[PDB]
Amino acid sequence: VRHVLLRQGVLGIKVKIMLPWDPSGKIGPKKPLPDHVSIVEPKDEILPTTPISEQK
Amino acid sequence: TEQMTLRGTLKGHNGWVTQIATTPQFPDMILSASRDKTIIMWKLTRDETNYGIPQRALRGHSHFVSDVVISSDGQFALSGSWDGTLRLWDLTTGTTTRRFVGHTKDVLSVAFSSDNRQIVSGSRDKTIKLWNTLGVCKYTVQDESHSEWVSCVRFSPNSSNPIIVSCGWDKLVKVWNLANCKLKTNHIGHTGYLNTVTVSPDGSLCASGGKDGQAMLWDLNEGKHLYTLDGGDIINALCFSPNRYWLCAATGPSIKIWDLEGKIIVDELKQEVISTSSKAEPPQCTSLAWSADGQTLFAGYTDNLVRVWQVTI
Repeated sequence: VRHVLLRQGVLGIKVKIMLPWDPSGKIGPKKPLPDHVSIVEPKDEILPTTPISEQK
Repeated sequence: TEQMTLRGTLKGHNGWVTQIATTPQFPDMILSASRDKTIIMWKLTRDETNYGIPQRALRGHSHFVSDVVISSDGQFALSGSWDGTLRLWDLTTGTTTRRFVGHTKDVLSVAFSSDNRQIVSGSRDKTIKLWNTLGVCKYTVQDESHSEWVSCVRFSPNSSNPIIVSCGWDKLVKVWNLANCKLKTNHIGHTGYLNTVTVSPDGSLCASGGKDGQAMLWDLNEGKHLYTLDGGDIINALCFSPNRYWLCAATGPSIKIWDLEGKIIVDELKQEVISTSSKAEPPQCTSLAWSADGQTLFAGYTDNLVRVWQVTI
């Protein structure tokens, strides 16, 4: 919030910015928004299966 | 004809019954771990008006007790709970002698050596851990281990060269040389996670089950896969026999007991059949244990009850 005086009275400036969640970085914050549940999806599971016991 | 009969029922718990363990030394004392954080040691009064009374409640644990096992002499018990800690009790007073700290997630299984010299524990960290009997970390299987929850770990009973075996949530049964703690062989199959694992008293077979509903028999000597039994609904705990060639399986509401000779079901232990007026009608079955006499089996359910089943002729 900043005042700026001109030839006729003062004006008031107000700036608000939202920081874009820098993870592990410092351009925004860490610790994302509370209502931000996020799900990961894996793979490499195969349905073709035959009971083979391979040794090592 | 060999048949099973409901002898009696034991009461005294407050949540699910998760494990039951008997020792061949004292044929009149039972251990029952439950979800009420306590471990009940029973006064097995063999009468028929009741069948047993809790003798002493081993207390002190901050969450569910997932596994318990009795020592070979009957003076100690080992326990593993859902706060990551293991506890070594004294069956005479209580007074946990040693807590085995070191884990980041819940402790699922626990097992005791043949001479009660090493300890093994599997957890949700995908870590198998070996311990000295004094409460220190001997060895950790960090990688080449399961990629998911290590649901159960067991020792082989053999004095001939030693195996430990572990099943996990990565649908794999992995087997280890106990001296070296490296892999011996893999075992693939079992579409779905794995709930249990067990070794026959002759130390030659591993009967593994899980979500799939099929119990698979693996050979500890040949390194192969013998055969499969479709257990029907789902497998919670598989236990071999002390003086027979059977295999007791805990299905959802029932217990399926196979004669392995011709691989045929002997019985279907179903409890009472009230018309449950909605939804899942029956209280499911969690654990089961064969008595060293080979005469009666104990079964722990999800409705706070422990039921007895006697072999009758």
